[PDB]
Amino acid sequence: VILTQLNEDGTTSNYFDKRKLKIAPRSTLQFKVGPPFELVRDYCPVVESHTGRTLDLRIIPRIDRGFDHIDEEWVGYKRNYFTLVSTFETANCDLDTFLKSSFDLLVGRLRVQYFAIKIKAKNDDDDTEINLVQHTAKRDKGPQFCPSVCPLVPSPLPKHQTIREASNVRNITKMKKYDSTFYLHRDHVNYEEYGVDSLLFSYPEDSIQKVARYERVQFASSISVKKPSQQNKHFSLHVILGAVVDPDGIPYDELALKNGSKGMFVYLQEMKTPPLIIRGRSPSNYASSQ
DNA sequence: GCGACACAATAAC
DNA sequence: AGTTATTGTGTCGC
Repeated sequence: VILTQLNEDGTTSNYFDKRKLKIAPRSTLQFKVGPPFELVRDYCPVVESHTGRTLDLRIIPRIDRGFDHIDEEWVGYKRNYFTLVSTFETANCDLDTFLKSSFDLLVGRLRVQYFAIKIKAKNDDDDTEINLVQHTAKRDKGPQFCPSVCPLVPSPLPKHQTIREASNVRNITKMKKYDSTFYLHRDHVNYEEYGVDSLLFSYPEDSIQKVARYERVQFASSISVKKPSQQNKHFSLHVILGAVVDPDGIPYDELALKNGSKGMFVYLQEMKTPPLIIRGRSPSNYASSQ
């Protein structure tokens, strides 16, 4: 009924089929590590301004809620939240040096303003994009939005337990204790240590995330989860690391920039999950039906 | 099959 | 040692 796997940090992931077993909404059993991600490809090279050294980049993503491993499939529920977190790392550059440096795209050099992550959902069989929606904790009593592009600086990915612990914090004292895990406050650095051209100072806002945390995410309510044959559709979640540049023939999305003008999110690397099954609202997907 | 509202279990405090 | 928050899901009604 419950299959248990040990996570990297010693917590457990407890996989169960909601067709057979109903567990409380806030049970720790709802938190579990989802499918592993795989490299799709690398795109535009990034080099340091003077040294010319190529920046080695790696997305570090994890799903922490919403997916179960059931008979060799990864299964989510349309009605329910998932959590997808990601950082990135730069194997050949420590953070403190990285923030003081400047970087160009090798396309022919475009200056990188900042690094960012976005997520997408796709039909894994035909590459069609599928809309994602997010809620606040207030859900229907608050706004709905689509996942946004998240400026980030490189950081290790927090342990599964840390994401759990930080999922619904309001208390100021606890917020302070997790602050350094999730944010860099540029307004707190010594500005005298940085050149005008430094990467840190081309980030759009003073509060800079170290971790992209997409919580309370769902596939759009209008998604069809079955093919016409009644076979399950296969979906995939994608994480894309990009460099944002000033647009003043390679893969990129347009981006509503800080100063209002046109911006360019130039793809650097992309990872995705293996195929995912999503169970719809049908009564037969729930243990209540039995 | 979807938007909306309802209920209720365990976290958060 | 209480109250309020969050979220899986039951149900309504079109």
